[PDB]
Amino acid sequence: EFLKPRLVDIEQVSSTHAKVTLEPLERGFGHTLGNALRRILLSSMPGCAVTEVEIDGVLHEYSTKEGVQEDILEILLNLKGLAVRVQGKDEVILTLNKSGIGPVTAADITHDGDVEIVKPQHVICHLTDENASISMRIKVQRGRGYVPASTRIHSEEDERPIGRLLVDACYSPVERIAYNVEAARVEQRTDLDKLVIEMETNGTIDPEEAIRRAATILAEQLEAFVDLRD
Amino acid sequence: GVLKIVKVYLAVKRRIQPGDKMAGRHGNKGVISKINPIEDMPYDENGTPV
Repeated sequence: EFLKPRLVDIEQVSSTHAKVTLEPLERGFGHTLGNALRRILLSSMPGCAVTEVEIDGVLHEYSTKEGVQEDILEILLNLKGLAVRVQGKDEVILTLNKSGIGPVTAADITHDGDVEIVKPQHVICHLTDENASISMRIKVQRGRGYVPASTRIHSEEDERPIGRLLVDACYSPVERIAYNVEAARVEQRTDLDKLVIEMETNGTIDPEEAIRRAATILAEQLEAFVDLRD
Repeated sequence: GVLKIVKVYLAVKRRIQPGDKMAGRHGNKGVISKINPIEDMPYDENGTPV
């Protein structure tokens, strides 16, 4: 004698913030599913993040461009945050080329079909000279979790180009996750509960797809776990 | 006695790791013992982890 949870209304308060509710939860599984989902969501959500950057006139992270105010290292740190949605391919090379006085935000990147820049207002740099012009190529990969600069060296594969600027990859779009189990009194039933999962992300994964993917991964692990071949 | 000299400056980026020493302004000290995934850490009712 059991019930099953069906995905019911999925409200989006902001572009980043979403509330996903699961209404027909039997007593006791509110917390179990809340916690399992929270864990998988925070740990395993596949996302995209900037992996490397090539700017022309800069040999190493510590030097400086003429006519800009942020250091190369700070520009890298700003690029780390760039939230980008690639649909089909895994590795995209975006090219940003802008000149003149003005704040160069992420919107100025040359817009390719498969790439969607979620927040065009994200600042990158501030120019200060009429003739100051910066060109660069940002290579963005797909990945899950967190891989630092120093680990990626294992797969070097002839990293010879000194122009290549490695950035630590934060491959994770989910920023925050909380769940609230509240009694979902349906007019003909005694003790049933609703799970309300409130999730805040950088605006890449849609809530439904996140929850579905988490449930998938948990289901696969439980498949492997249930069978016991002694 | 020295014909010539070459000086080379290396810039190493050192990340926090287990075994570094951390302190407060009031005399409280300690060694970083373990780095846990975000999930394991206690979290507030609101969901922000410590």
